[PDB]
Amino acid sequence: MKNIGWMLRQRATVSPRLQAYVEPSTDVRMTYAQMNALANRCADVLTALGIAKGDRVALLMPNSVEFCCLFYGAAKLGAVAVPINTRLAAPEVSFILSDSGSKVVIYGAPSAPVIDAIRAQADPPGTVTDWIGADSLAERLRSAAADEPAVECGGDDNLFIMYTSGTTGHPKGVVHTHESVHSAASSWASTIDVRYRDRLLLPLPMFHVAALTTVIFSAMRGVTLISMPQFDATKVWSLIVEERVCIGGAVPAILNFMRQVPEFAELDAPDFRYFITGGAPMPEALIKIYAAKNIEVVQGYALTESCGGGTLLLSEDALRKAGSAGRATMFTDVAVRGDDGVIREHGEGEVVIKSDILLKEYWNRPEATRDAFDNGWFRTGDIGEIDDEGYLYIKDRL
Ligand SMILES: CCCCCCCCCCC[C@@H](O)NS(=O)(=O)OC[C@H]1O[C@@H](n2cnc3c(N)ncnc32)[C@H](O)[C@@H]1O
Repeated sequence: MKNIGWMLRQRATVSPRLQAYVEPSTDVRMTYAQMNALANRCADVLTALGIAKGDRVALLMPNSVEFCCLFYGAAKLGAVAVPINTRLAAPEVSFILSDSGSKVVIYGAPSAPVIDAIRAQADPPGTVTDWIGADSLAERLRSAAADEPAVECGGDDNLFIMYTSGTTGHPKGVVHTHESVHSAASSWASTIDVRYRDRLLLPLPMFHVAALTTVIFSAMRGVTLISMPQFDATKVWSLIVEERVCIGGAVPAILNFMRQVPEFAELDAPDFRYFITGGAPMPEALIKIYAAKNIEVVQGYALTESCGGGTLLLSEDALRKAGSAGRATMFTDVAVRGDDGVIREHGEGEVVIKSDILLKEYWNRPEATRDAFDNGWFRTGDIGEIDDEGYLYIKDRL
């Protein structure tokens, strides 16, 4: 069986001295050997905190090496990580904590006021036994052992619970296993043009499924993650050039706001090849602007339930199929479910997905889980059309 945590170790075996995590703003630089060593300390810390295989560990903190190492460490233990959106208010964070039955919460200094509010409320999440802030994590990690854990786990064992974007009415925990995450990161590494030793810019919050899949897929391919904790458009370009970024993740808005700053006018980053985007189509204009600087753009379509995987639109078809979500990526099949309940490869209907990247279930939501599955196919709830060329077009929501 595959184990996301073991994979980090294996990467540290293959490329021990390869730069794995680069964070300028904080001057935090680490090789894969060091990152894997930090995860082991993280695993030791969690164990002493009473975390056992299956147990949930909440992570409320800014992007950081600690975040990645904590879930990687959790992965080696068979524990389940619950990364939480840091823009969330106390009552919502509290909801996620009790719904997930998290027993340990690791939080950053910026989230202290949120953790304090929850702890002062009437009826705080009963399952939480420890609230570990930045200071305590530092203290604990310092006396932590760096030994490699020895726990047979992985495969279909839970690894993460990602709660569906804020609200739409039904906030649910999306549970992914080592296999579904492995398959997703595998899908990405096999679909987009990623290369060993490439340097990739991650400006997205690490609680986001796409971002999570990015740090994991980076370890799998042996990519140097370039971290920009809090996106800042006044520094993003110099980071791209000074750190010799080859690939960058972003949303259409960011890119449109980025080709505006002064630094853009005469940008000269030889190493930078393309941006990956999703969540909204890319305006033919915004594309051409970037095509100008010889910068390519790949656009994808995915959900939390698909672990950030799904369809993708290669640059070459950006204008030819502008307004399209692309085609199915490696290791994943996409089609449409009619009103007759019949699934077809072409035509309009509800976009359905069949791949190993799919969630195991909705955390403690039996009915929702069974209603999202139809003979192996996951119903996205999105209406769309697939043309004879096999390109997907996202319409309204079912
Ligand atoms: C192999 C590499 C794959 C790279 C995939 C990058 C995906 C970036 C977006 C991730 C979205 C994922 O996080 N799910 S979600 O919780 O954010 O929301 C999912 C919903 O967002 C919408 N929705 C996502 N992408 C789109 C879209 N490209 N075009 C119209 N709509 C969309 C659609 O309603 C979908 O059901």
